[PDB]
Amino acid sequence: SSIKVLKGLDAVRKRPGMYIGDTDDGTGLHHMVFEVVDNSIDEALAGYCSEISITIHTDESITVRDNGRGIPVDIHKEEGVSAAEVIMTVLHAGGKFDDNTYKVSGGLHGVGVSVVNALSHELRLTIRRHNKVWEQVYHHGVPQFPLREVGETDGSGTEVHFKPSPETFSNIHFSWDILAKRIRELSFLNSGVGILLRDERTGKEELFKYEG
Ligand SMILES: CO[C@@H]1[C@@H](OC(N)=O)[C@@H](O)[C@H](Oc2ccc3c(O)c(NC(=O)c4ccc(O)c(CC=C(C)C)c4)c(=O)oc3c2C)OC1(C)C
Repeated sequence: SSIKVLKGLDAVRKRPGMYIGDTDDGTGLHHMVFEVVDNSIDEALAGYCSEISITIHTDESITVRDNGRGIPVDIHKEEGVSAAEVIMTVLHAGGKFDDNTYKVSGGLHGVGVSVVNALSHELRLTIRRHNKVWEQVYHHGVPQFPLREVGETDGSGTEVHFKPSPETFSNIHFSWDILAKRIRELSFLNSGVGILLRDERTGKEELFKYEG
C-alpha cells in the first residue's frame, strides 16, 4: 500500500505538465495556488468557511489558510494513516476521477491537492479541528512523519504552506497580478467569503470580500 502511494506521487513528478499544466510559463505554478484555494472555496460552498488567506513568502513559498472544518484527522484501518494524509498523498482519494464532470471545475481539482504536494519540495499541513492542532510535513509528497497532535486551539480550519519544487518548475516567481485577478473573481463568485492576499516580498496586501 505504501509503495503504491509513493509510485503515484512519483508518476506526478515524472509528468507534472499532465497534472498541473505548463511548468515554465507560470501557468502550472499559479495553478498550484489555485488548486489549494479551490479546496478552501469548496469549504465555503459547503457552509463552513468564511475567511481564506493566501500569503506569498519571500522564498516564493505560499501559505493558504482557511477557517473551515479542518481536513479530517482520524486514522483509517485500511491505509493505517490519518484521513488527511490520504487526501494529501492519493489522487482523487476515496473516489473515482470523474470523466463526466471535470469540464466544470477543471481536471486539476478532479485529481486534487495531492498534485500540489507531489510538486512541492516541502509542504507543511496544519489542521485546527476539535480544539486540536495537527501537523504533517511532506517532501515531494512523501510524509516525514504521521500527522501529529502539536497543540490546542479554539479555531478550526486548514493551513497549507508549500514550496514549489525547482526540479519541476522553472522561474519560480509568483505574480501578484495573476493571483489578485483570480482571487477577485473567486470573491465575486463566492459572496460573503473574505479572501486576503498578502505579498511579504513587497508588503502589498488586499482583502477581497463581495457582499452582493
Ligand atoms: C484538501 O482537503 C479538502 C478540504 O480542503 C479544505 N481546505 O478544507 C475541503 O475542500 C473538503 O473538506 C472536507 C470534505 C468533507 C468533509 C466531511 O464530510 C466531514 N464530515 C465528517 O463528519 C467526517 C469525519 C471524519 C472523516 O474521516 C470524514 C471523511 C474524511 C474526508 C472526506 C477527508 C468525514 C468533515 O468533517 O470534514 C470534511 C472536510 C473538511 O475536501 C477535502 C478534504 C478534500
